[PDB]
Amino acid sequence: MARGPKKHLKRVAAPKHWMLDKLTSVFAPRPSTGPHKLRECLPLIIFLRNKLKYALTGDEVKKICMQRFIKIDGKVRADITYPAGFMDVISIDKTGENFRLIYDTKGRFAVHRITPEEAKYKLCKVRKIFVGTKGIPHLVTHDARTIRYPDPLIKMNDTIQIDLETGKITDFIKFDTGNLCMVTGGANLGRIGVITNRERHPGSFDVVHVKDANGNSFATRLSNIFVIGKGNKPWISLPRGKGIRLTIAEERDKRLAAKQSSG
Amino acid sequence: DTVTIRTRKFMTNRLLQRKQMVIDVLHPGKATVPKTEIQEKLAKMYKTTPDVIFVFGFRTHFGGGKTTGFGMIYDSLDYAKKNEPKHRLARHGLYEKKKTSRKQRKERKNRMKKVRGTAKANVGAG
Amino acid sequence: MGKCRGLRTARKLRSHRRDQKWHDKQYKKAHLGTALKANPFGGASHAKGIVLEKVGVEAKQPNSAIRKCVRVQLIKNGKKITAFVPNDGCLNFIEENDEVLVAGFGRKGHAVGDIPGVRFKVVKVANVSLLALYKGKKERPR
Amino acid sequence: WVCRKTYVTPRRPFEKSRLDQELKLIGEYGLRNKREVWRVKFTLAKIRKAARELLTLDEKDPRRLFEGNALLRRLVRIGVLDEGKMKLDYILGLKIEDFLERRLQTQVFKLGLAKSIHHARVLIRQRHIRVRKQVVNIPSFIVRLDSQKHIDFSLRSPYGGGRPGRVKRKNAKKGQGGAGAG
Amino acid sequence: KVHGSLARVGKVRGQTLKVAKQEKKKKRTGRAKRRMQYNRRFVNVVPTFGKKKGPNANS
RNA sequence: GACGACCCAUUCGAACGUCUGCCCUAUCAACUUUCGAUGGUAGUCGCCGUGCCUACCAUGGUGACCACGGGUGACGGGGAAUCAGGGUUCGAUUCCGGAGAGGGAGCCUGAGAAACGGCUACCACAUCCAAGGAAGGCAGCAGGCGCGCAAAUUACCCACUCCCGACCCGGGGAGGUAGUGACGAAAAAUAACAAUACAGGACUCUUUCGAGGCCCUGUAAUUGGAAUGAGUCCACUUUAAAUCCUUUAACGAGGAUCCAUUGGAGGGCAAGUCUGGUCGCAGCAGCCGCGGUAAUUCCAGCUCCAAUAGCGUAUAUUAAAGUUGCUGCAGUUAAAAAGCUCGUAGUUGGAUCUUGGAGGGUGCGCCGUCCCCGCCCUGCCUCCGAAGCGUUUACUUUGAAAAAAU
Repeated sequence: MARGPKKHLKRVAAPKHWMLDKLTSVFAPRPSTGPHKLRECLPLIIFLRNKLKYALTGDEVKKICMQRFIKIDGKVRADITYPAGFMDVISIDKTGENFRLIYDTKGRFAVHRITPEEAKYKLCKVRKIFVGTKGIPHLVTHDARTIRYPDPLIKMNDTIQIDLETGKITDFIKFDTGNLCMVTGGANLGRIGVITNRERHPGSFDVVHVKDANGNSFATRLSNIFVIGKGNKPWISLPRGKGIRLTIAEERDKRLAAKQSSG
Repeated sequence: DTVTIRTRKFMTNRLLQRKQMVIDVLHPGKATVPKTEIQEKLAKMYKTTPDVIFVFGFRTHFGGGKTTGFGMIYDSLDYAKKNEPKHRLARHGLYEKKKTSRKQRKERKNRMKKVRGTAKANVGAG
Repeated sequence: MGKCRGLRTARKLRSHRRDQKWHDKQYKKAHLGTALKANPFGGASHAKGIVLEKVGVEAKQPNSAIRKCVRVQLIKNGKKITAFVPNDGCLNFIEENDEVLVAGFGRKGHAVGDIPGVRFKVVKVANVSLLALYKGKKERPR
Repeated sequence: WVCRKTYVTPRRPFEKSRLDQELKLIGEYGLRNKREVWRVKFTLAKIRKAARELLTLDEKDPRRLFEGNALLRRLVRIGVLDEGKMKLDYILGLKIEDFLERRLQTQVFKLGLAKSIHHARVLIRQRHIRVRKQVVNIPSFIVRLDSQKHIDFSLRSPYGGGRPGRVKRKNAKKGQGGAGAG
Repeated sequence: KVHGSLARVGKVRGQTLKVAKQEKKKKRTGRAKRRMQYNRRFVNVVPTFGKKKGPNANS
């Protein structure tokens, strides 16, 4: 300990949702410092060699990266343990694949190919909205991108379509009763749904009652709610499953029925 | 007794210049098969040639007559020679290289540390 | 029922129990750390010492025999202890100034049988196992 | 590196009545030791305990439904259990033979291809038995339902074909060197 | 209260005329031996209702 | 095609601050401050809060709801073991948080250290010396001494897993890899099938004698064909390279083996109403008890039992133990109601304030049976939302927040 920043991760003390095995070694990658908090991220190495199967070694993951093969949000990233995350793009070119890091209904970064457009833009949730220096205002998104001069409607918890080459917000969505939502943490991590209610507490802690396209209702902390568009009208790709969440029995019913017969 | 080399789970992996797949080798009833026989035999299914089809892993199963492994076949012999683990290239008659075995070298370096800069001095001393 | 029954009265019940636990001998022994403090063996299971002398001890009635123990100074704490030497003629095998591995009876610290004030038994000499010695698997090395 | 024990000994140790019972089981069931039985008395007690818990739960109770049905389906795949059973109320009223009956050893008897729970175990432990592409030497196995049909001698053990036997082949060359020539 | 002697220590062990080991058979490997036990005990083992009998009897 | 900088945010953090939960002890009952104990007020200090420190000024703060003091086979937790249920005990130790690197104290650098594979003093230890000097800290990896009941190689590699650096390229006793390894856990070999040969029992036939007969087990007699790795071994696999496993040509099972053990056989307690020997001797025996001349307890064999690649023994502790008793103890006489009453804390407290008809789950062959629900035979006010907004709670109920391993 106690004099400085930790540089190692004991594997096992890594986040479950990477789904690294128990045996293999002692240490997991441990996310570099970056645009996404370490728990809530997906080090490229895990993406290249743990989800996509392009790499075997970590030696290979590096060999891939140094080529420049891979861009995150458009701008070649060359670090093994780069902390990619929710709403990130990731583009492997000489292979033609665009993927958006967005959740399972398990709560696992999903392998989700997106079109060669779309790859252009990402939706960021506003975290803070700011009068910076010289009297300029700025918004700050989840992914740690600061955009100056935003339009005055935009308020904390709203979301915001960023261009991506250029930065540049190219509109927005208000947080209001009835907006489509993505759940980014906690028990309900991955469930998508409309809203219904925000219960408000002074001092601390606002809950958001969500209802899914199945009249399934649930709550989380406001911190955990991300706005992604208008009911039935997401502003991004959703992964197969539309973040639905099915009981372990329903889940069994689908698994045996779709196959050992049903094509 | 004929064999049969079967390549399961294929991936075309451009960003490392090679097609990577499992190798499933039936040998019905004896055991086995040479790594060299396997690379020769594969070389002719993927239209590639031996020296681009590295092969590794491998464990004959339980009781006899099968062996599952893993193979790679590289699009440029250059691309292999560079994407390549070095120990892999060494294994067949194209790569070999220097040993030590390691503590002789560490000892050399620690001897060198004593001596102010120069150090080349320490090289002539080792 | 000798014991309040109020929803509140956790503290009285909890504490009344703490007070009576003492009478338990196993409990008290453990809390007073007696095994560390009084006992010849440390609070360990076995203990090795040097043989001072060989005793023929006078088995209690209604039994009648000469028992055959050694007196041993435990190296660990110089404590003086007498230990039984089991089986037929096995004294034979331990000599004065010997060394020996001693162990409890299996009585909880309470002497065994007719054998009076002896609470331990020899197990090894020749570092070498009375059993292996008695059988003649192994010898009185030297 | 996690590990667990697979058997449990009985509280008590000398109850003629229990000992006889176990011996009859070893005999019918070409078993090797008491542990061999104890291992199953243990397997069963946990199943029964699993069952009993479940049976105390409300029916329809997502926890009772989801895990009850699973325990049953698992118990049926192995033939251990049957449908009306195939509810929890019936596993409660079940027993050890029902498991013991599914091991290799007794099957290789049960269709001629051994004629002894005996013969069976030495056959199995000696590599002359595949469960369809795979030799299985574990007289201890547990033959799954739709796997019952695929059990047969192996591709090379002699029956199963393949020359003779390191001892049969000795005998062929046993009538060869002397009685043929010098 | 101790005084006394040991002269006699080991008197019976040393007076007990040694016996051969003799010999004979191997008894059987694991499960096979269990099998012989089960047939001798239970198959064998038919028993009579003789009001019982024994395992290590003479005449 | 080959890094700096200012300021802000970010990320990894840091440092402090909230509560609520900790072992034993009263043969520890009052404690804490003139070397600040508790508070005011202002400053100095610190990254910053703060008696941190200092002045002045108050005289506080804590305690039977166990403070204070002392003790400790106390690092704390996730966890582990023991399974009715309740519980009972452990936790140094693969993770998290905290602490230290001979003992003590100080400090430099740097964003981060009060760092010891930095330094510096003393203190305790040890070393070299040509005797003036000079250099050191395995609670890092191996190894060694001492200690003990007790614990492995002075071995190989950065290929895996990851880390660091100027770094794809180097470096890593992190870590992997082999060796030792009955903590302990999994799989489970040391021999299967006929035949004669026989030894036998339910079945049938017969008045009986007697004979047949199915199911077979032994038990020899050897046969007779039928078998597999344990070893050994071309080849090949494993992998950084090897080993072993998992792979196999050539070999490898007639018993005298390719040879299974460790405790028990009087009771509890499974198994000698033995044979030789001894004669309350040697020994056995947790306990009860055996042995003093027909010893089923000994000492040996023979024989048999039990657990079985394991088994005995000692010991901490747990279960058993409703012998610590919540659940769920006893106290007239068995171990145990104070001689009696008052009585504070604590505990404990009377009655009495609102009253069929269909919707949805799974069984049985369009019919119904059996739950569950708003009903029949109850937030006010502000003036649908919003807001006002709560009389306090405990309780219980429904959510979120809830490390992974386990």
